[PDB]
Amino acid sequence: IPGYTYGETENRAPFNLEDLKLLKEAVMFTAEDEEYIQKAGEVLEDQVEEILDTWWGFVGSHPHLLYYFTSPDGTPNEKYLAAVRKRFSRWILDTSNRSYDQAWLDYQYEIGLRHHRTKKNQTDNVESVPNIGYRYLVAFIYPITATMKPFLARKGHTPEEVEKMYQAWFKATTLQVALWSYPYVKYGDF
Amino acid sequence: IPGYTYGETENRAPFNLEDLKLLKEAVMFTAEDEEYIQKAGEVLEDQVEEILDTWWGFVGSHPHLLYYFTSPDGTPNEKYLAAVRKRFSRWILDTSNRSYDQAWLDYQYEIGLRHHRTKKNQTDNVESVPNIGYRYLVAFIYPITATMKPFLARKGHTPEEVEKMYQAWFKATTLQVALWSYPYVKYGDF
Ligand code: HEM
Ligand code: HEM
Repeated sequence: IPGYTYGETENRAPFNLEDLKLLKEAVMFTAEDEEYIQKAGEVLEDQVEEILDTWWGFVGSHPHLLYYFTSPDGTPNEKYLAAVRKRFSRWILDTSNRSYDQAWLDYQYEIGLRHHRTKKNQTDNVESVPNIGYRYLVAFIYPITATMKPFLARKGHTPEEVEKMYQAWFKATTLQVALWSYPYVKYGDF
Repeated sequence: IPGYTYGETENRAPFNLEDLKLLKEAVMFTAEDEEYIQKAGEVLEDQVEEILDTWWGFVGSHPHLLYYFTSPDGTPNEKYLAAVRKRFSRWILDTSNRSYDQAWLDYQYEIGLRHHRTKKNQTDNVESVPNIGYRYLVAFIYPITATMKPFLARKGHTPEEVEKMYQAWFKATTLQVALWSYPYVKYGDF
């Protein structure tokens, strides 16, 4: 999966493992979500594609958001989308799967720098808009959560377990955006 | 309510009313939440204090978060807390109440600058830590949402209406943090 370089980013993350523990805490994330994030894997596992299709009907629907995949000529760069949709999809599983260790942190850095201007458009060697305004990375916490939910309601679990999955998911999407802001914030204020 | 200066901040917000409309959109916020945020008012209205008590048992519980109300001598500045807890509480209603107009935006700026170093500790003329790391303002989206919820389940409404209230609430807490990041982000990346 091209550009997907979890493990080998190898520039080193400006946040550490105490930083994470304390952010887990800000976000109410325990070991009790640890289990229940994993269980959302074996659930959302086989539906990834149908998920992407509901995702991309949100993005594709909104010109000022589709904006962010566009070539200078103001059309969607179709190469830029097929590529991301591969890595984004590996996100979903990674999230449910990787233990949140040093490696993990270094990609949470990576993935944030890719949204930023620092590394945007460089993974897929494409020419598009130079920065995604952080304001939207915060906003997508809502639609990355809400819309995952109907899909947790599926693989035949007890609605309580669905809640616990939902919530974990909400907690980890937030955690992630939270970290992503690193390259965005004025040095010293993160 | 001292320092509470909604309406008269009177420095002018670097985001506008198109910016808001488009962020509403990123956050799935429609006129259908408009109603249902209001209805959460007449619900959460009488329980504000019991809410603050569940809030402050989260904050009070966590030294690295209580951190942010502390005097230099590393104790909680009790004046700094009683004061904020008044304005924070006016937040809850404001949120349910104010139409999201120009005025509103200018306080969403205000309230973000107060978290920042730009205006932190100046409202209540107190001496405490100079900046709250943005990373935590993103993290508190989770606990500002989740924990509001049991309180929506109260004033005797049909669980569907409770969901619609919850969700609206989740959407508006996010919207707000999203904007708050303005003074935090490197000029040009918001
Ligand atoms: C919580 C919010 C978001 C999440 C969880 C998320 C998740 C992801 C992931 C996992 C990737 C692939 C990164 C990689 O594997 O290398 C990605 C890429 C991308 N997403 Fe996001 N994303 C979010 C916000 C946004 C927003 C708000 C937009 C605006 C349209 C956006 C547009 C893009 C773009 C342009 C890329 C490719 C960046 C590049 O490498 O040039 N994303 N996202
Ligand atoms: C979604 C997250 C948050 C929300 C919704 C929120 C809401 C509020 C509101 C409404 C106020 C009063 C502002 C005013 O009326 O002037 C306030 C003040 C304050 N909160 Fe937050 N807040 C959040 C994050 C945080 C975090 C993560 C901390 C860390 C402990 C924190 C600590 C404080 C402090 C120190 C003040 C007073 C700032 C000053 O004027 O010096 N807040 N918050």
